[PDB]
Amino acid sequence: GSIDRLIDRITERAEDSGNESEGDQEELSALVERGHLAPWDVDDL
Repeated sequence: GSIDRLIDRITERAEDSGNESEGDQEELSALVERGHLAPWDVDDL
């Protein structure tokens, strides 16, 4: 997902702290780019 993770940088603002603040777009995107739904926890990478 070269383009999938691309958003990660566009939404990084979320994982930059957690996600519960701007998790509007990634709400579904993070579901694609990421399957662990733990971009902040990153406990599955």
